[PDB]
Amino acid sequence: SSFLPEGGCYELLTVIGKGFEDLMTVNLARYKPTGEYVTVRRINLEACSNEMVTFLQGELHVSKLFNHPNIVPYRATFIADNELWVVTSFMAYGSAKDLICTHFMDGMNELAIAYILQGVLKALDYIHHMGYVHRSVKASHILISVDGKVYLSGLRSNLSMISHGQRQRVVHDFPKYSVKVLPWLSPEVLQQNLQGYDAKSDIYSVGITACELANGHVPFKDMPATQMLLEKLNGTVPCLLDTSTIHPYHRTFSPHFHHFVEQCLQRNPDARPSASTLLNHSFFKQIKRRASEALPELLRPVTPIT
Amino acid sequence: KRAKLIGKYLMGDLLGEGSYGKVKEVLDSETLCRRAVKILKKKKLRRIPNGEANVKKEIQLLRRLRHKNVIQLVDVLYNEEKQKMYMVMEYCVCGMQEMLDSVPEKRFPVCQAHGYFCQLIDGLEYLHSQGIVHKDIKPGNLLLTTGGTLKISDLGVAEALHPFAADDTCRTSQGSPAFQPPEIANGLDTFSGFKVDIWSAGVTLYNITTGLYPFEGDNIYKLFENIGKGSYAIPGDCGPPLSDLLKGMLEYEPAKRFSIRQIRQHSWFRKKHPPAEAPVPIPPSPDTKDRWRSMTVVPYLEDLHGA
Amino acid sequence: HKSPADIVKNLKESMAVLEKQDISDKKAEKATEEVSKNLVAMKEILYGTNEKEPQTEAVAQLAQELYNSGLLSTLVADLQLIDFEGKKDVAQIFNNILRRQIGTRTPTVEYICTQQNILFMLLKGYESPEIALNCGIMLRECIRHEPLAKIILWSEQFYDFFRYVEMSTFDIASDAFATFKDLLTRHKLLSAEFLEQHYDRFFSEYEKLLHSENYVTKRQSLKLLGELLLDRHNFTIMTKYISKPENLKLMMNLLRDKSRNIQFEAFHVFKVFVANPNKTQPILDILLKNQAKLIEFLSKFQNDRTEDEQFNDEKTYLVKQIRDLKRP
Ligand SMILES: Nc1ncnc2c1ncn2[C@@H]1O[C@H](COP(=O)(O)OP(=O)(O)O)[C@@H](O)[C@H]1O
Repeated sequence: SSFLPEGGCYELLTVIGKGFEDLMTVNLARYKPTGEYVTVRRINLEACSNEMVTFLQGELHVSKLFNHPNIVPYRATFIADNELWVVTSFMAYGSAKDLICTHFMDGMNELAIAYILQGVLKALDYIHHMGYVHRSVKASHILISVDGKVYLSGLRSNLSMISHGQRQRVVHDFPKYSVKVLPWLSPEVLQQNLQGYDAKSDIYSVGITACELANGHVPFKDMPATQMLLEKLNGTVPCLLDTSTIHPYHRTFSPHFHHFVEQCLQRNPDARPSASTLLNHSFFKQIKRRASEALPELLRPVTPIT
Repeated sequence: KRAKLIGKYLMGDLLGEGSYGKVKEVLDSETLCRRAVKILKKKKLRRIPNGEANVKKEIQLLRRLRHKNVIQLVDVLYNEEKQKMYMVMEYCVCGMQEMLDSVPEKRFPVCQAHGYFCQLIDGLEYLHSQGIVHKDIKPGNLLLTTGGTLKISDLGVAEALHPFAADDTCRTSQGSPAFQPPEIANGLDTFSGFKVDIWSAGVTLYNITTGLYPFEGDNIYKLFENIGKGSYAIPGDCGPPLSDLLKGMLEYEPAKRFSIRQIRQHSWFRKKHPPAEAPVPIPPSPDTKDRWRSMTVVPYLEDLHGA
Repeated sequence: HKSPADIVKNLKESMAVLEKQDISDKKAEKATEEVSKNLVAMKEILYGTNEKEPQTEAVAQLAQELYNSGLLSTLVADLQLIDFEGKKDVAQIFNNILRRQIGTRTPTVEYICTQQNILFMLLKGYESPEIALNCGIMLRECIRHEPLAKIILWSEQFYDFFRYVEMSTFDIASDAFATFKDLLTRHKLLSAEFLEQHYDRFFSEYEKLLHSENYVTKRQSLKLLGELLLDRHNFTIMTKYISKPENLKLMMNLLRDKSRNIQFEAFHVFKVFVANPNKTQPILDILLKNQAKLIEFLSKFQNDRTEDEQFNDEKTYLVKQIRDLKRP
């Protein structure tokens, strides 16, 4: 289906989230020509500097270069009065963070985390093959549909490793507009020195996200950013909270999940496995049923938006 | 040893000293971005010829220039009680002179020298299109980022042309004596400003490729007597394509001396140069011997315990 | 293993099967798979692999057979027939061969100066949403070379950009504006020579962008006008543009726009009309008729913008210049 680039075709119904600096509003909407429900993301461009407007245009280039089952498809993009409007299909369970903040406050089940992280690593394996570094892999950027499909969505943050036609070994750009992302960034991104970073930096953010889905709170949550930088630089690695690691302590995760989170979060980037190597890891071999059969049942306490 | 906060910035250790004051590393405590700060004691500025006017001019220019090859000003902060000013700048790893001092022949391979010269000419064409004459082009005023991008830095000596003047005519002799053209050494009343920067970029290309200077003298008078004669030599290991470019730059009469157009059109500029030798690396940190030149802020974070 | 001459002949013939598709899908799927496989086989010759770098003899044979066969014209013409990942491979092949050098020569720029239709077929691709993003990537690499930028600027087809920067699909319209800005700003002497000889036609179209009902078209077009007028290569354009009473009447309307950004960009162009020595009498008649209104307005204009010291010097200089005007 094709969506018209005119502001009259969409009935905005309710607010489902906010983003960018504090400038983006995310709305559930109805597309009048068919009655299909969609997400509309709106940013007022009069609030944006010329650097911010240029940063928003880069997301629209990258979201056209990718076509993968586990990356969010963009349906339309247009200007209405002062506002940049972006349209997507609507993910009925919200983000993986919205589930934690509403129905899984003490952390998710290990099998539900396996289905989610397999879908995230399948999207990263495509993006890393295209010659890009995703930045901001976090539980807010993972979205779940009513039929249990998992989508990665942080595309504003992406950087190309291709320069003058050559794929570079490492890159040195410090991520712009990233204050809300600093806990999930790796030590070699924050160091800003002559080493640079590469695609192994996302394998750290998958380990931080795995801890966030399992524990229900992010590592380094209450810290000022300078204390969290100090703990990253002194080498403090976060891990799963269960009866082997120490009110909610009446559980264990499998040794496979403990080993997965320790293959991520390594200090040396070259010792981290690639996204295609992690999809072979023994943690995922507990998945037996189809994702679209299992995930809606693993989420049984939740009500999907319909 | 102990943390100090200046606005949102945490003070780190010394990166060097400039023409007007100390340069230090700083951390933005909100965004964790790594920066440099130039510290200007107002007590010292009024001891230097026009120093307070040069600092004011340098700030007014840096607020309105935006290019990939020119240094970026981030903030200006004041401390009127202690009589200090701080300019917060983009971080660069070292100057081009610190690399040249780090090898025994004091030169770069032709493949590496060509890669910096193309970035210098991209930055000069921007500055000239904006009407800025940078009177002090030399390896000491060219800075390298961690990504290997070159930045033209010290705008304090520069002159800005009036918007309605039809040509780049300049009056005033300024900047480093060893990089100035015969028009300055002969003490002329008027000269083309853009053709001064082509000479200083010519002495720069001669130096970084050859490891020598075209003109020398024991003091300013002997140096300007030797520049005023206009006569110099090019060594026998210098290739014919480069030797011709170093004669179109370094030309005695400003009308015969190359423009940016004739430099970009030259055979040595448009050729592709093979990596026939290993490039000169950015040298390790001078005190700690750290090869990556990592942040000095960690013992200051361990004093502050966050914030 | 297959040669470049085999791979060029394979891709030529499989494209010639896709060109018609009179036979049923059982042949079209095979032809589509052949086009995909041979585009990867070409890209492996140009970009190599991590254990086996590009070999200069294979690149020389491939680049010559792509001139001999006419296949560069065919892949650009028939780009709609190729699948999603294959269309990105055509852009990655094309840009690498366009950067080829033989000493000081660029032999692919020497090639495209005959069969110039490659440049116009890439420019036409903005009218086709399923290929516009790849055509835009290939076209921006062409205009890095001054002969190819010159063919586009000096053509009747250039004036299509005034439609492409106003399209309702914003990810295409903003890619068309990026290509439009690069043609006007990259080659300084070529752009100045064009803007003199085509002044009366170019500024008669450009005033329609300053009247646009799209906010982002209006905002980006007024930003670029200030950057074209302040550039010292354009001094003869600038002094002619500021000599026209219609151009001042527009800038005094844009100072009253509802957007703070449009007002602030208009001030930086309006400044240049009043700061001018040797004004023509139509400009003096306009400013003398508006003298009190301008002094009262400039005394109130964005006084909350207190962080900028040179903005306050320019406002002070303009209020003085408007007080110092002499009656006829
Ligand atoms: N298509 C969608 N379907 C459902 N929820 C969405 C969708 N897009 C965004 N959201 C919700 O909006 C929030 C903010 O969007 P996000 O893309 O994360 O903004 P930002 O990156 O600017 O911070 C998400 O974390 C999620 O709660």
